[PDB]
Amino acid sequence: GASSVFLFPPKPKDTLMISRTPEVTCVVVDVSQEDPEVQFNWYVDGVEVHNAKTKPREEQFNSTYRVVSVLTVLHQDWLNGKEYKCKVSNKGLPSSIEKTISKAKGQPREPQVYTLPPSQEEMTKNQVSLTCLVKGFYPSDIAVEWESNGQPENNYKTTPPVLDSDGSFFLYSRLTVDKSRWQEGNVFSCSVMHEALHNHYTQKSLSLS
Amino acid sequence: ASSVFLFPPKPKDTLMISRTPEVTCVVVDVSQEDPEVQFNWYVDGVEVHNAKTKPREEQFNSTYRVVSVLTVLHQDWLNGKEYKCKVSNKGLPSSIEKTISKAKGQPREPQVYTLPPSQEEMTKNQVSLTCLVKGFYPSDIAVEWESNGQPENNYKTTPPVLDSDGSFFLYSRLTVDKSRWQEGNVFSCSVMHEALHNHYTQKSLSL
Ligand SMILES: *[C@@H]1O[C@H](CO[C@@H]2O[C@@H](C)[C@@H](O)[C@@H](O)[C@@H]2O)[C@@H](O[C@@H]2O[C@H](CO)[C@@H](O[C@@H]3O[C@H](CO[C@H]4O[C@H](CO)[C@@H](O)[C@H](O)[C@@H]4O[C@@H]4O[C@H](CO)[C@@H](O[C@@H]5O[C@H](CO)[C@H](O)[C@H](O)[C@H]5O)[C@H](O)[C@H]4NC(C)=O)[C@@H](O)[C@H](O[C@H]4O[C@H](CO)[C@@H](O)[C@H](O)[C@@H]4O[C@@H]4O[C@H](CO)[C@@H](O)[C@H](O)[C@H]4NC(C)=O)[C@@H]3O)[C@H](O)[C@H]2NC(C)=O)[C@H](O)[C@H]1NC(C)=O
Ligand SMILES: *[C@@H]1O[C@H](CO[C@@H]2O[C@@H](C)[C@@H](O)[C@@H](O)[C@@H]2O)[C@@H](O[C@@H]2O[C@H](CO)[C@@H](O[C@@H]3O[C@H](CO[C@H]4O[C@H](CO)[C@@H](O)[C@H](O)[C@@H]4O[C@@H]4O[C@H](CO)[C@@H](O[C@@H]5O[C@H](CO)[C@H](O)[C@H](O)[C@H]5O)[C@H](O)[C@H]4NC(C)=O)[C@@H](O)[C@H](O[C@H]4O[C@H](CO)[C@@H](O)[C@H](O)[C@@H]4O[C@@H]4O[C@H](CO)[C@@H](O)[C@H](O)[C@H]4NC(C)=O)[C@@H]3O)[C@H](O)[C@H]2NC(C)=O)[C@H](O)[C@H]1NC(C)=O
Repeated sequence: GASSVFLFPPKPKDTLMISRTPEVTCVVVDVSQEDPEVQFNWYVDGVEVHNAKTKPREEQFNSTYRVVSVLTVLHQDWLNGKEYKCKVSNKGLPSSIEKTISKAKGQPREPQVYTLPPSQEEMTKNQVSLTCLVKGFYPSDIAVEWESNGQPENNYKTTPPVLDSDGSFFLYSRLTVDKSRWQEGNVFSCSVMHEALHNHYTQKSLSLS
Repeated sequence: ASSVFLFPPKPKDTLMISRTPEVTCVVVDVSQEDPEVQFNWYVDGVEVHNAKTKPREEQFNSTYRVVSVLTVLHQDWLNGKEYKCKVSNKGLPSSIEKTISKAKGQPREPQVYTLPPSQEEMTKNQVSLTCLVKGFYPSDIAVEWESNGQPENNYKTTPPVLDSDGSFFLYSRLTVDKSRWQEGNVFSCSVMHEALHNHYTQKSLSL
């Protein structure tokens, strides 16, 4: 049953800051009530590690169980491309299913980050859009946030990365703000976190001309 | 089971009275010895027989693929009728059904804005012209670029992204030589969507 194990990477922001906790997550679905205990062995570059935390089976609303195992990884190990392998078995049975994941391969490329004010036509509205164009980046793992006056501005949404013709990625993030706050000269800033940035972070600010 | 896919009509087809929208049922991983793949088609549960099915074509992995196309009425798709494909093999009992319809909900008009390149990008040989399309529902949309009446090809568009208010937005990025932008050429983003007048709007961008 190999189409029922899924292995997920850490969130981009978690791998870029050593104070955060990046985790690789091995999920087993379609677990039967007649299945003996689900068991996990984890390996980093083929060497077994023992710090994973496995949660008890959780029943889903389709008469199956789901079992999750979570492994904390060393930021540097993930970014250096180490391979993470989850081996799933049932207690007292011999067979197993194995899944592997690692960061995408290829030379990392630094994102270029541009901020764009609202279209003049949008200035007629009650709220305006501030746009952050992030391009030229590789791999696609990236985090984008906005702030103003120290505080996180959370009325924003960000597109998934999109693959460009030269093999790098781009995306846009759109922050929506009251026109009054923009008209008043408030400074807004787009922060971007990516492994190929110096100190893994950059920011670009934008305010009324 | 996972080997059948059912695709919606193209955004432009449902929106132009001159075009013909259709839904497309596709079956893959069809073994060489498999009996004839058959299709039954239903519109809101009612069987229809006007579909047109194409014979099995081999793929690089030595499996086969079969395709059935059903023409749909514009109003049927736009009114939210459900299209069901039922795939089976001649003389065998099982069947696999897939259904598709337009997302339900009050349609909402796309607000379309064009943005010039960032001043910081102006130092490069090529620059980015941006078209923001937001506030639209459902997500079916077509976005194109032109200059001086003529289609431009060097652009990429993000998929529609679900916004916190339940509508969608996207961005389209047209890459042009710095010299063409500085020459004062006029660029235009065009958007087709059901909640636009004439189903079409165009916004210009120039220096
Ligand atoms: C019974 O129910 C269960 C449970 O479902 C739930 O309950 C039922 C009752 C319904 O209510 C249902 O709606 C509920 O969701 C069913 O279980 C599901 O089983 C299917 C398979 O049958 C699984 O399908 C895969 O989904 C993957 C994506 O999963 C994520 O996204 C969906 C939403 O889009 C979420 O619902 C999932 O939970 C996953 O969400 C992610 O979860 C991660 C782990 O927790 C999160 O990461 C962690 O997050 C924490 C913070 O929270 C930390 O940050 C950690 O550091 C971090 O690790 C992550 O953030 C979160 N994301 C989101 C967006 O929420 C698909 O990737 C996968 O597709 C692959 O495989 C397909 C083949 O099946 C193939 O078609 C795809 O192309 C893709 O193939 C892969 O492609 C890549 C490259 O393209 C290759 O490299 C791969 O090799 C290749 N793999 C292949 C080919 O195998 C599947 O579609 C589904 O995930 C699972 N749901 C849950 C909740 O577990 C079950 O099926 C039901 N049984 C029945 C009906 O019989
Ligand atoms: C053997 O080979 C064959 C052939 O593949 C080719 O050869 C091999 C060797 C490879 O090199 C391969 O790269 C080659 O392409 C393999 O066949 C493939 O099989 C996989 C499954 O394993 C199929 O994957 C699904 O793809 C869906 C999208 O497919 C489209 O987009 C891809 C681009 O990546 C194209 O390749 C496809 O052709 C599809 O393209 C679309 O085609 C439509 C009709 O042909 C077009 O619409 C029509 O267009 C015409 C134009 O002439 C008219 O305008 C008509 O009016 C119009 O209707 C359409 O434009 C076109 N799109 C584009 C972009 O061009 C995925 O959607 C799908 O994912 C879903 O399903 C997964 C499993 O069920 C699931 O895990 C996913 O999460 C996802 O789930 C769905 O999600 C949506 C929303 O996200 C929900 O709405 C659904 O409910 C939900 N379903 C669920 C949950 O069940 C699949 O990943 C692949 O399409 C197929 N290729 C081809 C060419 O058919 C075969 O697998 C090989 N065998 C092996 C390896 O063993």
